[PDB]
Amino acid sequence: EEKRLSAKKGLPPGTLVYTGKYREDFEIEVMNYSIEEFREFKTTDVESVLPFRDSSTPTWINITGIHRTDVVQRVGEFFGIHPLVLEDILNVHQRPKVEFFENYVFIVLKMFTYDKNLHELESEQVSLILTKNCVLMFQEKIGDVFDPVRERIRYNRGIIRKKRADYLLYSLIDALVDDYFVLLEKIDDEIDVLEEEVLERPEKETVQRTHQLKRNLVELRKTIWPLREVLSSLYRDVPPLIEKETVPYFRDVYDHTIQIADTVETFRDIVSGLLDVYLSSVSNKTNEVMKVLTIIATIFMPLTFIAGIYGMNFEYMPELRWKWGYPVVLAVMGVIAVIMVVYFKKKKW
Amino acid sequence: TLVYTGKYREDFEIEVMNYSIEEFREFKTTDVESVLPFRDSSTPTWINITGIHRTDVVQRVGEFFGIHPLVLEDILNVHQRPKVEFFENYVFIVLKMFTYDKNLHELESEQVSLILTKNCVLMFQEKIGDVFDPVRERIRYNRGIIRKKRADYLLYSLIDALVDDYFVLLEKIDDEIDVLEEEVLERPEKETVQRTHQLKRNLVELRKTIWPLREVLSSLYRDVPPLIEKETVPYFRDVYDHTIQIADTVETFRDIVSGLLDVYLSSVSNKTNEVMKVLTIIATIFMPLTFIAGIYGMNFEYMPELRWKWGYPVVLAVMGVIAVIMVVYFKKKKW
Amino acid sequence: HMEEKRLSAKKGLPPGTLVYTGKYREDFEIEVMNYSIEEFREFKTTDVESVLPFRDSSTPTWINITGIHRTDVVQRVGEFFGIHPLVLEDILNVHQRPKVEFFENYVFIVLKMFTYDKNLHELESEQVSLILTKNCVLMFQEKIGDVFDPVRERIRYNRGIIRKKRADYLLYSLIDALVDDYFVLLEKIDDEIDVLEEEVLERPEKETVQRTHQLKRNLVELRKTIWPLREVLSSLYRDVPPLIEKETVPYFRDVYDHTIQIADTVETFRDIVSGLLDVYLSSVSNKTNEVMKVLTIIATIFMPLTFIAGIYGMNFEYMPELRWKWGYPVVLAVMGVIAVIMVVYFKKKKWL
Amino acid sequence: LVYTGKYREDFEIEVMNYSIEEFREFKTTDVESVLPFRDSSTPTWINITGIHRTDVVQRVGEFFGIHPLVLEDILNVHQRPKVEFFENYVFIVLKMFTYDKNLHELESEQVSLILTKNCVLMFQEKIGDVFDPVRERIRYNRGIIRKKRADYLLYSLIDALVDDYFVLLEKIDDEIDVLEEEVLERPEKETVQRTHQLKRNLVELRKTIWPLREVLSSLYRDVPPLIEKETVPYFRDVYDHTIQIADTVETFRDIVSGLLDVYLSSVSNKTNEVMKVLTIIATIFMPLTFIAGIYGMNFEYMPELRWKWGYPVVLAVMGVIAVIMVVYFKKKKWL
Amino acid sequence: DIQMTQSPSSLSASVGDRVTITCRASQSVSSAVAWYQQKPGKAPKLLIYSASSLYSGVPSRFSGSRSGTDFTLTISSLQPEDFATYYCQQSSSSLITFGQGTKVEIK
Repeated sequence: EEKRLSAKKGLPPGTLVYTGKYREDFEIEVMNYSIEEFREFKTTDVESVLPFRDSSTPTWINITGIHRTDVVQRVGEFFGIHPLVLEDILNVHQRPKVEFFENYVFIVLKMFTYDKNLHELESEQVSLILTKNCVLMFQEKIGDVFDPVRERIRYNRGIIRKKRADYLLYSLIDALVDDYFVLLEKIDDEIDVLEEEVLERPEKETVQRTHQLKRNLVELRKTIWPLREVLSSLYRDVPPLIEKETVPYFRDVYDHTIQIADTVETFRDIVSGLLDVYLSSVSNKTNEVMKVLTIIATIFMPLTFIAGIYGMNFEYMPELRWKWGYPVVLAVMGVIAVIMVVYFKKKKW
Repeated sequence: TLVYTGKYREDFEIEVMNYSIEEFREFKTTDVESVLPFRDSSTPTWINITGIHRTDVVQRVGEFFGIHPLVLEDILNVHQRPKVEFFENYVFIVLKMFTYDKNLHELESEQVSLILTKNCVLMFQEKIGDVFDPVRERIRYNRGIIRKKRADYLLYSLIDALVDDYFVLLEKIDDEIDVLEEEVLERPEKETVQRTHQLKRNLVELRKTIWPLREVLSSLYRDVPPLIEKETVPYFRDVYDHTIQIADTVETFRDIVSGLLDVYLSSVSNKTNEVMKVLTIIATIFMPLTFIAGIYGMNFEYMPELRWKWGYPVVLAVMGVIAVIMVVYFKKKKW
Repeated sequence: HMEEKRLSAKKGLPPGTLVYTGKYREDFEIEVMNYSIEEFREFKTTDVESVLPFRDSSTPTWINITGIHRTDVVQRVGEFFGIHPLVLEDILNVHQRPKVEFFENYVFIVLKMFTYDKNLHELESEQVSLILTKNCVLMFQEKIGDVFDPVRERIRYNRGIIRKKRADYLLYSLIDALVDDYFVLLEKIDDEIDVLEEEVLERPEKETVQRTHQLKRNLVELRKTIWPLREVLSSLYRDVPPLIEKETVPYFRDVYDHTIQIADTVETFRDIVSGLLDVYLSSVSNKTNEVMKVLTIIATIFMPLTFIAGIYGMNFEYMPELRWKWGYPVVLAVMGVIAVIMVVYFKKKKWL
Repeated sequence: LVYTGKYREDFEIEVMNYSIEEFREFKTTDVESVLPFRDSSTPTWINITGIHRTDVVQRVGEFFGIHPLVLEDILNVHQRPKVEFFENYVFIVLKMFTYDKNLHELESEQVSLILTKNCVLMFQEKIGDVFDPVRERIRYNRGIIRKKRADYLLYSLIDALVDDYFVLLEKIDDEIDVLEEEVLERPEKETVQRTHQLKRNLVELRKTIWPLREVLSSLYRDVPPLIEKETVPYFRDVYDHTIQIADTVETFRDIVSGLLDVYLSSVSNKTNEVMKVLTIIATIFMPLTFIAGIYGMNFEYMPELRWKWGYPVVLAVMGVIAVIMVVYFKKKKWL
Repeated sequence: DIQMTQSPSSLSASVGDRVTITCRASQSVSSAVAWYQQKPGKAPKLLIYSASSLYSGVPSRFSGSRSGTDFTLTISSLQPEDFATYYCQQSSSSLITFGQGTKVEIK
């Protein structure tokens, strides 16, 4: 928003630094579509993409790989994007936000992918800029969620092909929310599996997985609340750039985000219940082990005491050669064992 | 190359019914060749195929009708959630029947497929016995308006009968939940724990089966498929609402059983006190007397106990005094 | 119900039937509070035709129907006031979350009143529905007892500015009273948390964990109810439907802030309850550890001595050991020194 | 009418009319003496303590033209802070919080503030308030308070309340320091209860800040006709003070959460340590005594009695067993 | 069709005694069981619906319970006006069926 770019320490002034971790790949896809035709174009040359700024027909530019700060700088300079917006584009450790300017709207969103057989939740920040007839979109790496919008434009399906760029911004945001729902389904399946495992067999892997799931759910909450806020901001007023015809769609997406937030809060509560269940189950197992150990200890320590009796080398044995002394002490053996077994059965151990 | 999934392969039977607004006829046969001319007829028909293990039969019908292979593996793949497939020539829907046994609580599920093709509906069952008998009864006895409509109404009748069986399943599970809660509250036992766990697992399976089915019905009615006539949209809408009811009941039932589990598992406390006090007092009583009995096992030429008179009564009295002192000191520490 | 707003289809009912869903079928009463700048009137009747003519009354009026098990009264009011049948189904549907729907001629809101019960650690909600149409506010209740007595007192005694303003101000006042009673409910929950904390920290009884768990479930249900209430208030403040007149719109900001406060307080209460559970478990573990102290010290002072006794209590030959002179006092001093050393080691360990 | 105050023993009436030209203070409980002060052009600050006698408050409200419902709200005790604006007066209700040493109890004290034209009326539940510096400054003729109107008096009283909050926060800071020293030095049940009392009191302070924020925000945003300027920057400063109070309370909450985590960790560590020492000595010495018991046979014909001087061999085996048991602990990182 | 067998067909008891009437359905009816009291020659009166909820205006002595497909009606303390025939109804389906009636007579 401000003209002056932020001044970091240890960096030469006026520098822009990519913040994330992905540097493998870079590619620019352009999908220019009109009422009667479309075009597709995948290159790594920024110059062939720049003239699409002033095209009357809507344009979709997808620049994947923002570690190339030079490409981001060139696109921002040509499109008139302020330097601070570019800094926010390159900053990854940033919660979702929406910013309104005179000639464009800048939206920061976040994707998510869940990995099977290795439960880790990963995030990737995508930025969208709606300028004039174009929708710039910046991505960290190959792999996104907007394939359905691509196919809809390719096959002239729906009302997307006959509308302006704001409907394209809608399509992308709704696809992102849809894959949020997909992620929630994956997480719910994992929660069911974890529930069965913890309730059936308490192990260290169980608490490891459950705590990782808890951290992931907290991260999801922290990501999903500002996204609801920014969709609210997109459908409340949005004066300059977004037409009044497209606001019911943004309202629909806002409702979807409300549902997602409710679901993630339910998941948090369920996971807390799972942690309590694990603690109770482990306490019960330790109690059972103590029951067993105490049973044998209580039925054998007095036995060792009576074995120590008649085990002392004293001159005067009362039953020094009494007949059936071993049978009578074994009878006392059996009687004591039986009576302690009966007594412990009274308390239902 | 199609691989089967169903564990059992005991039986295999094929039947088909051709009904029209004027006349009616039903056919039963074993050979796969007899069902070929039935599709050529304009009147809607209904081929019932029990047993998908006969892979040559399914391959033949798939190649004759014009069905993509992936549908064939999906029909062969029993272990899959219900879903709908929209293709330019046919719609492919897979559902899941359910059987619940009383006095032995298990939940068994049998996959069922449904392919709607122009003026014919194809279904591939897994075994004998199903829940579509009322549809056949209505076909035979001229009940309802099914004959006056095309194959879309037949698909509607099949799905509606399956949802009705789901309602019956919910009734049985209602009885199970009632008796289970009453027994758990009246007397908590391990068998009740097993019953609660099994019921929770059964409800989880029910949810995993029913929640996609609601989306399937939503796709059947809301998307306005080209094959499904506009006249049958309200009927699919009604089945969608019935699925809404089933889902709501399933969620309520899982909430009830989860509450039961939590209430049962709340209390574990008393053991850590009682059994541990018992162990500590027993050990502290019997270790010192054992030590006093074992110190005399020392082997030496000379030892004072040899000369002392009544050494055994003396050591027994000392051990008894020590035990009395320890037990009295135990009352100071309580427990 | 969002898709085209049609009447849903059940299975055990004829197609068009509206069914009351709750459990309260005891009392039925219709209460009207019609007021103006100077004059006001009120009456209680069990006849709905005595409140039907008030639809066209110019002055603000407040029709309050208590007891919705009488589906006939609800259907008659809906037919006379032009209410959509799905709205009536939602009115009679109790197992629901608070919602707001804006129609071209009226505004439909669903809210909840809780009543925490002492000595019976559970809270019960009652659904109240509001329809703000033209110059009348329709209120539907399940049973006798509500939180809107201050609004009645304000109307009767000409307090505030309620008499001057129109029906939308009455709707604002009703929602304000409901959220204030939410604050009162939170205060009662805080008192229960105080009692539970005293029980946990003083005597770790058997039922204290059950009370913690049921209080946690109560907070969970409260959160599940309050979040949609915040949604409703944000929608009322921000979507500014035509029936609100844009002059009462700032009055909803206070209520929105109040719902935000209530949600934050519910979160803090949940955290407090979880911390109480943690303290209780720590106390139980500390008791078991106090038992561990005695058991471990007895074992660690007795086992090695009996081990030495067992080593010496053995029968071999051809070795100048075992049978000795004055060796028994030597071993006596040996385990005496061992016991003294173990006691000294315990002194370092700071217990016994 | 109905009054539910906690304290009923004390009752005192104060009137303090101040002006630059002269100063005046009034004492005693003459109910009729307070009425004529409403006609004075110079600002006056009537302070009333003790509401258990409803007759005096009823009379003063009736003579001042206050609504009976406002008087009933004054009589209430468990009332959240609120501001109500009327054509002739404004009703302010707030909380006064006092903290006593040697007891970790947070106490509430409701105070009401109403100003009309130039007369300001207080309502105290109990004797004692934090407005003593304000009245002392009035007596000493310091600041611009005597040259302003009653709105500045209301601002001064609210500022004094905020300063009292500040004093309470540094007292709780010292409390937190002491209990942190105790918990890192010596943990006990009393320290647990005292830290958790801090936690609950901090939650209470957080709860009470928000209505104060709301009432202040309304006060400096609604620009009432009764409060005619010369109040916006001062109320904004009080708002900023409230923000800082909230931040300090949040920091204290983090501190006490850390303390409670520390105590739980200490308990777990002690349990682990005692179990560790018991298990180590058990596993190192019980097997050795088992072997000794095995070799404690008294057989007349013992083939293992003589095995090429097996005595040192057996003790070497015992030493090796002890060493390997200790090493196995070291291998899996026990000590 | 669901058929419900009501037992005992007739049991005699005096005032102040707890009297229990049971009624078991062959098929599964979830909870839609209603209990009716009919004195001779008059129209039946509703006592309990939903197998546990007593109708408004009914004395608190009457109470109902359910355990699976088994439904019971109990009167905590009989009165001279509680000697009539009690019926058991299921309304789970559209085809409503009744019980057989258990006449309570003073003894």
